[PDB]
Amino acid sequence: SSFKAADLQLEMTQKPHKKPGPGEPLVFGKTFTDHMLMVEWNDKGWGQPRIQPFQNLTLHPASSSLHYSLQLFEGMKAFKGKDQQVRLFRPWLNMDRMLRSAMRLCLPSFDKLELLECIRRLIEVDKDWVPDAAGTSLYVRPVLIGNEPSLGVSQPTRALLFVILCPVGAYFPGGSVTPVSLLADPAFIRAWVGGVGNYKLGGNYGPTVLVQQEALKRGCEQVLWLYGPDHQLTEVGTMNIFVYWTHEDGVLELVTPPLNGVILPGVVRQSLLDMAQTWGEFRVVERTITMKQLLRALEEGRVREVFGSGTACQVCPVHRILYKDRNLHIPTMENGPELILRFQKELKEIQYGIRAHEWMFPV
Amino acid sequence: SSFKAADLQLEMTQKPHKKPPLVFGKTFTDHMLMVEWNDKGWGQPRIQPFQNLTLHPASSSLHYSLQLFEGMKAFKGKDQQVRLFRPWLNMDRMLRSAMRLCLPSFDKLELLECIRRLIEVDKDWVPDAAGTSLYVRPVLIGNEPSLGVSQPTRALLFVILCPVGAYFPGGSVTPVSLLADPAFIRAWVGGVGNYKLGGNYGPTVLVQQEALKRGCEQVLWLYGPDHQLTEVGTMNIFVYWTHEDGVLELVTPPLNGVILPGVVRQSLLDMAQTWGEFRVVERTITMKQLLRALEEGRVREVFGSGTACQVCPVHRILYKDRNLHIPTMENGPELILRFQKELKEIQYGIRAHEWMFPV
Ligand SMILES: Cc1c(C(=O)Nc2ccccc2CC(=O)O)sc2nc[nH]c(=O)c12
Ligand SMILES: Cc1c(C(=O)Nc2ccccc2CC(=O)O)sc2nc[nH]c(=O)c12
Ligand SMILES: *Cc1c(COP(=O)(O)O)cnc(C)c1O
Ligand SMILES: *Cc1c(COP(=O)(O)O)cnc(C)c1O
Ligand SMILES: [Cl-]
Ligand SMILES: [Cl-]
Ligand SMILES: [Cl-]
Ligand SMILES: [Cl-]
Repeated sequence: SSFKAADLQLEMTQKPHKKPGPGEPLVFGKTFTDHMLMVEWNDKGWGQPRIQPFQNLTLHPASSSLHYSLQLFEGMKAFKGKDQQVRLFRPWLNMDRMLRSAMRLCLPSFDKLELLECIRRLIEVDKDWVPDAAGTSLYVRPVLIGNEPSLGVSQPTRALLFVILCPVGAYFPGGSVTPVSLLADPAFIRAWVGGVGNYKLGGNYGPTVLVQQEALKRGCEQVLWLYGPDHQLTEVGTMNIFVYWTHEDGVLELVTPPLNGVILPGVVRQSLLDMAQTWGEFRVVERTITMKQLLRALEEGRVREVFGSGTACQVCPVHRILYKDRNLHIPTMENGPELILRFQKELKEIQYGIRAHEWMFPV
Repeated sequence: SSFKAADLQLEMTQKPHKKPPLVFGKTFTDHMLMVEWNDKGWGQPRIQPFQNLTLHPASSSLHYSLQLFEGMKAFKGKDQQVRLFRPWLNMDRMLRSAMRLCLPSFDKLELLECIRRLIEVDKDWVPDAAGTSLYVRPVLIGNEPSLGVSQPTRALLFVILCPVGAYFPGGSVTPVSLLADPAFIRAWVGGVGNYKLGGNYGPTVLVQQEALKRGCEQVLWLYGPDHQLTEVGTMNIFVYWTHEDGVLELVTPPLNGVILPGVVRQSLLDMAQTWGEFRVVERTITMKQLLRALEEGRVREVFGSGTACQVCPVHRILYKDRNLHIPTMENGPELILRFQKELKEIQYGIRAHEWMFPV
């Protein structure tokens, strides 16, 4: 059985460090809060969870986390409203995803609600680290790793679950959408049907570093991940992809690829579908999108906006795709971008507690 | 640039562990190699007592799988002399893996010499009973304390050693049965299956469990709509058969992106080519080709190759819920035994060979 929040052990720090100031620009992900969550698993089950001072991990050099990538992570944001209340965005969905990732790598199960409560308690302890300036947030990074001291390629009998926290400044410095250019080269494949691209596993990210460098060398900012003989658009970098257009049947539509194995089921992605479906103003579908369809829609002036979704920026416009040595101008910014702006506005209102919503989990 | 073996620092253990049954991969020797890389380049390499790693919780090795490894064996002959099998090839492969993950390059011969010195320090750990060896596990990991999905500015290269028992205890070769289900995919063209990266292995644990549930020891990894045979577990696959053109041949899949280029694999090709007794070819092999050849009695032996076992016969493949009998063992298995014997004689120093690197 799972670790329990009722069993939480707490150790407050004695060497708190300076919090970064809002005036200094932060590169993402290098500054951490004072405490962390740690829980250890062995064949007899989970130990008691603990909130402890941020500190190093001590791992056996044969730890399967480091040899066979028995590792997975999550990523979600907590937001502090003007009322000073801290709230997590739809964290239940992150817990569901984390558990699915754990089962895929034969890592131990845990109770999703017990972990969520332990994370709440951690953020509570480090509440002062949650910034409240516009467009700022606290990024929460749960990790589960195998930790068997053995070179056998096997299900581990030991594991570690920890959570660390990282305050974040504004993704769009200035407070306004900045479009990105994408390299679409079918030679690079992020994930395959039957593979593990639909789980947030460490192994899906390391191989992308070189491909992202290649995008930069070709004058693009991010990678448009193509899949199959028909060059399906799957994801943009570490963002889910959305296209807002009049479809071939003449109907105004928001489409994003379906969860058929090569798509990471984004929490923001699900939220944009939920939100747009609720409005009931245009068709909202999950369907494959091909480069042939995009090329045709662009030539016929049917595309309004293309954008990525994710925790990192919420919604990110795309203005250009480099495909088969040709630049495709995507007219997103010449169309408002109305839908992008609307999503950003309504997400912000929910996230910073301007309007109450069941999507927000209060800390 | 590179760390230099000339700068190697040695610190001997003050708490030596009692030496050695042996389940693979759980027993380690007294010392390890460690080298750190940061913005000032590579530090000096050190041999230190076996000990835990201390890693920042944001270390990119644990979040984005910036990790790769190697595996090679040292063997102790009757002359008590220890020798590594074709280690230059492992160094070449390690460097290819490092470049693929944007990890720092190093000089292959400098690493090789540091590894030689490590094994030398722990030489009494190398067993000398029949079929036994010392397994050498170099690892290179990213070590940036950042959640950015980026090329690291810090890294760690370490090497640990395991004594290993006989793969076929008692000497008799025993075949493996395979589950062949196209639902499972190990790697894809445009992926990273041809590098020895940690990320390729974690995902196979659940698949292997499913094979065992279906009463099979290992996974036959199929690829493409034509069900190309790619690998057997973590072994390269060979088929010894009379081909459709009437010619007796040894075939293994080509290095087209989904095949990890094994050192033993390359060695079997080299050895068979040297014999000049039958055709040796790298060619795609499909399940339909295999089924036809089996129906027509053209298959002699099917086997996997790898550092773990050198060679391992296959006698059964479960495909589309049907058991395919592979007549490997009924055929000796003559070729498998021949490869096994020659490799053994080379590895334990019974016959001189440039493939062996003395420690
Ligand atoms: C969260 C985040 C970044 C990131 O790399 N995230 C990430 C990491 C691994 C896999 C997927 C993702 C995608 C995701 O968080 O949406 S870069 C970044 N820049 C500014 N502000 C942010 O909040 C931020
Ligand atoms: C080396 C080894 C094993 C292993 O799992 N190795 C391995 C690990 C990760 C990727 C590929 C491989 C394949 C390879 O070493 O040939 S299991 C095993 N059992 C008995 N004796 C051994 O020497 C042995
Ligand atoms: C994390 C991630 C996303 C976005 O998921 P959110 O839950 O919306 O932050 C999209 N694609 C990939 C490949 C990812 O790793
Ligand atoms: C390590 C490995 C092999 C065998 O390589 P050798 O260098 O012969 O030990 C084969 N296939 C895969 C997938 C591997 O990881
Ligand atoms: Cl899914
Ligand atoms: Cl060689
Ligand atoms: Cl190759
Ligand atoms: Cl062996």
